[PDB]
Formats: sequence, structure tokens, C-alpha cells
Amino acid sequence: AAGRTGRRQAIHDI
Amino acid sequence: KKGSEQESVKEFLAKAKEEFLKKWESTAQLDHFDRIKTLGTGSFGRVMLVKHKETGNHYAMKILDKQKVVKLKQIEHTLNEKRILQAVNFPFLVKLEFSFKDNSNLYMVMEYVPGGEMFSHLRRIGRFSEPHARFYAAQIVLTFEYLHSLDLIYRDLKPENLLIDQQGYIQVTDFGFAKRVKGRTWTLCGTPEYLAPEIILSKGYNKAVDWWALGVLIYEMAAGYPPFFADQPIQIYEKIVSGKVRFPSHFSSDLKDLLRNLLQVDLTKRFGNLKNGVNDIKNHKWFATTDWIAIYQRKVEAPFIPKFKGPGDTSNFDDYEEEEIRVSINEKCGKEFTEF
Ligand SMILES: CC(=O)c1cc(Cl)cc(CCl)c1O
Repeated sequence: AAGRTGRRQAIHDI
Repeated sequence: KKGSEQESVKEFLAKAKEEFLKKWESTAQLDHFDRIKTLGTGSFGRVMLVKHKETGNHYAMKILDKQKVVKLKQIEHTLNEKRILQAVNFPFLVKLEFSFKDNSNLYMVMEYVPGGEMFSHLRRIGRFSEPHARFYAAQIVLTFEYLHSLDLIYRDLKPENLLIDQQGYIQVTDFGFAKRVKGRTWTLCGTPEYLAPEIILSKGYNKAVDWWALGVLIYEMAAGYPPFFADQPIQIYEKIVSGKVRFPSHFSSDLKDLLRNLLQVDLTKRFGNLKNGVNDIKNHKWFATTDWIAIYQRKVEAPFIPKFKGPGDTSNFDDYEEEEIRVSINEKCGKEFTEF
């Protein structure tokens, strides 16, 4: 169940 | 009755498009503001609370370093954001008040929404109960109905981008990936956990990606974590494209049914993308208690009202490192940002 718990940055091109 | 309501929606969206178009085919400087505190950050700059010196009103100022907006898709998106925000008008969309640029930066000055990000409230409490999640989801549904009717795709739905206002209602921010798209578009962009499979698969895609992302958001609000959850983006992508979704045991059967129809890899089956459009979502049993007009009119009592200690209060935001704003004596990227 490990995943990203903090704020998530958007990706612009990849 | 439901038919009369649907005629009224058509009437409203017709007027909304006329008003949008008039603004779409159509204001300050930095020293007019005192900079108070950083409210959030990103790879191209920051959002600061500022105070307008003359009026004393507070605003959220997004500052983009023109240099850092380097890559081709990064500059086009910045133009989209400004032009779309100046033209839209909807109760759950943040209001742009000023935009301007200088030698080094681009600036977009929006109304300040002091209740904080849905993100931090959700992470602090763990999860929202289904009525609470439903209240927020209803506002997103209406906001995407509005946007999509204007041929606008939003493309970055997530709790980080949803601010809670003083009445407990949502304000959607960050239009950095929003775009006018009549049919398909092809940019690989958004946030990993919220991407539809067709984006990840380098397929041309349409507004149905926003309906997928609504399924991710509802799931995350009601579970406390999103449905495709892993430490690294490539692992997240693999889960999305498999499209296998498992649900917490506390999800109601009506919620799971709605989410299975939103988190649908087959575009010929995804709710929001069928013959009946948004009404497959609005008429779904999970929303049976939702009074769609009363939500729009803001007549429904919110599940949560943030506490506000006065104007300029930042207590509902996290703290960020502050870095002085430096403006160069040499104009940077003038030709690339002419239209801004
Ligand atoms: C309007 C507003 O308050 C605001 C706008 C944006 Cl784009 C970002 C933040 C921090 Cl997430 C804000 O607080």
C-alpha cells in the first residue's frame, strides 16, 4: 500500500 | 420536472457561452502590492498572499519565472491559463482580478481563498464521509459541465487545486493545463495519479479525461488515498493502464457503481462521455440526494466551515520557504510572452 502521501507535482511533457 | 430542469440547463449554458465569447475576444504592476507570505509552490514559481497597497484588499498572486517556463508546452499553457481565467465566470472557479508582467516574471492576481486546500484538510482528517465527499463532487460536476460546454478541458483535477472558501464551498484554482479543445488534444500533461489511461498511452484524448479524474478525486476523498497508488510514477501508470480498481470495504455499493463507470478504460462506456453526457452522472443513484440547483445557488449548508481569524489570515495554509522576488534589469523572453 506504499504510495505518495504529500503534494503531487504536475508533469508538463512526460 | 427533470426535463424542465434540463431545458433550464440548456438555457443557462447558452447564455454562459455568449458571455464567455464576448470576454474571450478581449492591468496592474508589482509595486502596487505588499507581498505577505508564500501560500504554495511549484516548479515554475509560487503563489503568494499579497495586499493591494491602495485598497488594502488581499489577493493570491501567482508568480511565474519567465525563464523557468522554458519548455515549449510550458509557455503555451501559461497563455491558456491567463486567457481562460479572464473569460470564465462560475461560482466554483477562482476569479482573476489582474495580470501583468515585468522583465523577469509573469503575474496573475486572483481573489484570495482563505480556507486552505482541500488537500491539507483531507490529509489531516484521513477521509471524508460519503455525504461530505458528495457535496464537493457535485460542485466539480457542475464546474466541468460549465467548462466542457465552452469546449474547455481542465486537465489537473486533484485536492491540491481545490480551495475551500469561507462558506465551505470549493474554488477551483490552477488553470495551468486548461485548454480549449473542440475534439482531441495530444499533450502529455497532468498529475500522475489523476491521468486517464489514454493520456498515458500517448493517444489523442478529449474532455472525458476530466470525468476519469473526477472518479479518482471522489475515490480519494472517500478513501483517503487515490485508486492507483504507488511510490513512483511509472508504477502508478502501470496500475492505471491495467485499470483494476479495488475499493475499501466501507464504500457503499452506489459509490462503487459510480466509480466503476467513471474509472472506465473504454471510452465508449465512460460516464460523462455517452449519449446522455453529464446527466448519466447527475442522475446516478449516488447523487440521488443532491439538489443540483441548490448547490449551484449555494443554498446547501456545507459540511465544514474553515475558521478565519480575519482578513489576511493564513492559518489554514502550510508554511513554505520564502525566497526574495528579483526582477532583472534585462527583459527576459519578451518575444515569447508578447500575447500575455
Ligand atoms: C486563490 C488562492 O487563494 C490560491 C490560488 C492558487 Cl493557484 C494557489 C493557492 C495555494 Cl494552493 C491559493 O491559495
